[PDB]
Amino acid sequence: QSGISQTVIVGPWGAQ
Amino acid sequence: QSGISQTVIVGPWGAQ
Amino acid sequence: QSGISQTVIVGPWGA
Amino acid sequence: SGISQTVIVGPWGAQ
Amino acid sequence: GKAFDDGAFTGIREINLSYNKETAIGDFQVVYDLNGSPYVGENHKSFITGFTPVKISLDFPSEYIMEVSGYTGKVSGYVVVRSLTFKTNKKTYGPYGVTSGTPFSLPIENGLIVGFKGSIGYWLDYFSMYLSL
Amino acid sequence: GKAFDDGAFTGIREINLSYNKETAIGDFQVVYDLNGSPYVGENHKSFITGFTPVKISLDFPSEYIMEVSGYTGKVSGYVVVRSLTFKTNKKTYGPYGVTSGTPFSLPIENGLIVGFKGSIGYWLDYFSMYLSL
Amino acid sequence: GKAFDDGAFTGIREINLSYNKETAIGDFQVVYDLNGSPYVGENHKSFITGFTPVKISLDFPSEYIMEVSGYTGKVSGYVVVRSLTFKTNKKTYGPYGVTSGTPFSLPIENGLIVGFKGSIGYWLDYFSMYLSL
Amino acid sequence: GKAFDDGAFTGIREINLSYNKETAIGDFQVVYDLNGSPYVGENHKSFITGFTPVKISLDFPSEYIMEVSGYTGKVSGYVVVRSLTFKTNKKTYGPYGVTSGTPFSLPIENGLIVGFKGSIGYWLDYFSMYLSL
Ligand SMILES: OC[C@H]1O[C@@H](O)[C@H](O)[C@@H](O)[C@H]1O
Ligand SMILES: OC[C@H]1O[C@@H](O)[C@H](O)[C@@H](O)[C@H]1O
Ligand SMILES: OC[C@H]1O[C@@H](O)[C@H](O)[C@@H](O)[C@H]1O
Repeated sequence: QSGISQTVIVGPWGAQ
Repeated sequence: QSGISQTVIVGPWGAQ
Repeated sequence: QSGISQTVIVGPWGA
Repeated sequence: SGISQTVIVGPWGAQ
Repeated sequence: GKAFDDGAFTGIREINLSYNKETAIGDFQVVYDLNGSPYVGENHKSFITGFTPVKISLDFPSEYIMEVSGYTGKVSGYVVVRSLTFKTNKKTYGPYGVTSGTPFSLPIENGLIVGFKGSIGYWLDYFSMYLSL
Repeated sequence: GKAFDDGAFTGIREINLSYNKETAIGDFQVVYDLNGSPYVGENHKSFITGFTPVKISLDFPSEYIMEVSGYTGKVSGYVVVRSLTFKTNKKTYGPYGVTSGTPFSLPIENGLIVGFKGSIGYWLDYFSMYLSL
Repeated sequence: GKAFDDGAFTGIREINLSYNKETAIGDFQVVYDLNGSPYVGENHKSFITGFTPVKISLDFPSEYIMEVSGYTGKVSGYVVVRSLTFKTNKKTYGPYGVTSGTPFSLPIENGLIVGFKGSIGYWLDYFSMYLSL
Repeated sequence: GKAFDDGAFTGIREINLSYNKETAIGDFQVVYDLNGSPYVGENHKSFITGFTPVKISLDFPSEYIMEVSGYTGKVSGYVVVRSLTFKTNKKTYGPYGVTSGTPFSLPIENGLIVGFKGSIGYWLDYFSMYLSL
C-alpha cells in the first residue's frame, strides 16, 4: 500500500 | 463502550 | 458521542 | 476494489 | 413503517428492490459480501403489492457503488423515498420510481457502502448507509 | 476555480465563510481540532470581493458535524454551491447564501466531519467532506 | 501448515481452542458476532490429536478482549504458538499451553478484535488479529 | 514520569530517539506527516543526559513501519523500554538499546502507525501507538 493514512470522503456537491 | 464494532453511518434520507 | 475523532490504540508496552 | 478492509496486527509465531 | 437494520458487511453484491411508477419504492433487500462469500440480507417487504421488481446485480468486487441518489416526496400524506438511482464505476442503475419531490445524492470519493438500514410501511420511508474504508 | 484540500484532522472548532444574497458562497476557512489543540486551516478565498462574512464558533467538543445541507445552481453560467447550512446537536447555522437550485444534504447518524476539500473561483464550485469515527 | 483467514466481523462471542500442556496450541475456532447475531466461524484444526479442549464463552457485548498474550517457541524444529492468554475487561482466560519460549502481548487501549487469521500444521504456526473501532 | 500524547496524524516521516546500553530509551520525538506537510511533534526528553542520539529518516510515503519491537526491563527499580527496533518495507532500524528483558513486538499486516503516546521520566516508561487504515 502506502504510508498515507486514508479516510472516508463523501462528495463532491456542486460542479461535476 | 461495548464489544460491538462501529461504522460511519450517513442518513437518513426520507421520513423523520 | 463526542466531537473528537477516535483511532484504534494498541499498548501500552513498558511500566 | 469493492471489499472493505480492516487494520490487521500480527503475525505472532512462525514468520 | 417497520424499521430494519442489516448492519455492516464487507461489500455489496446485489440490490433487489421494487417500485411503482405512480407512487414510490416498495421492497428492499441486499445480498452483501461477507469476507469473500455472499450473505443474503433479510427481505424488507412493503405492507402492500403492485410493485415492479428490479435486480441490480453487481460485478463484485471490481464494480462498486460510487453514488446513490434519488427523490423524497409525499405519497398519501407520508414522506417516503420515491426514487432511487445507483451509480457504479461501471454502470448507472435507475432511476426506479418517480423522479418527483426533493432530490438527494450521496457521491463517494473514498470508501464503500457496506450496509443499509431504514423503514418500510406501504413504501420505503427512509434509509441510511453504512460507510467503510 | 482553484482546488483546495485541507485533509483530515480530529474535529471542527470553527467554520468561517462568506456569501452574497444574489450569488453564492465565496470564502471558506476552517479552524480544525488537531489532537486537542486548534489548528487554523488555510483561508480559501474567492477570486472576487463583495461577500458578507460569517463565523460559526462551535462549543467543541460537546457541539459537533450532525448535518451539512445546501443548494447547488447556476450563477453566471457556472454550477456552484449557492447556499450552506450547518446543523449541530445544539443549533442550526444558516441558511447562508441563496436557497435556489438543487438541494443536497448530508445527515450523519454516526461519525464526524474531520476535513474539507473542493474548489473556489468567483464562488465555491464544489466541496467534499472527510468523515471519520 | 494450512493458512486460514476468518475475515472481519462485528465482535467476539466465544473462543474454542485446544492445547497440549507439553507442546503448543492445537485447534482454534471463533464464534463471532455478526450485527447482533452469533456467527459460527470455521473450526481450524491440527493435523494431529491429543489436545485438551477449552471453551472461552464471553458475556457479549459487555465483555470484550482487552489483551491477547502468549509464547512462541520451537516444538520439533518448528516455531509455533505454544501458549495463549485472553484478558477481558471482566476476567483472565489462560494461560493455555506451554509458558515457554518468546513472549508476546497485544494490549488494546481503544478498539476491538473482530477477526482472526493464521496457520495450523501439527500446531498453531502463527496468527494475526483484525482490529476495528 | 511525564506523560505525553502526540495524538493521530496522516503518517510518519521521521523518528528521533536516544538510548544508553546500560539503561534504556532516553528521548522520543516524531516528525509526522499532516496531510502532506511534516509536522514536528513535541520532543519528549529524558530528565537526564548521556544518551546516543538516533535519527530514523523514512522515505515517506513509499516507506512505512511494518513492525515495532523492543524490550522492557527494570532499570534503577523502574520498568522501562530498554530497546526499540523499527522494521519498514525497506530495512530494519535498530536494535537501539540492549536486547535484554521481556520482548514485545507489534507487526502490522494492514494499516499504519499514525501516532504515539506514553511517558518519559529518566527513561521511556511506556508507550502506545495509534493505528489507522
Ligand atoms: O410507508 C408509508 C406509511 O405506510 C403505512 O402503512 C405505515 O403505517 C406508516 O407508518 C408509513 O410507513
Ligand atoms: O466560481 C465560478 C467560476 O469562477 C471563475 O473565476 C473560474 O474561472 C471558473 O472555473 C469557476 O470557478
Ligand atoms: O523513567 C523512570 C522513572 O524516572 C523518574 O524520574 C520518575 O520519577 C519515575 O516516575 C519514572 O518515570
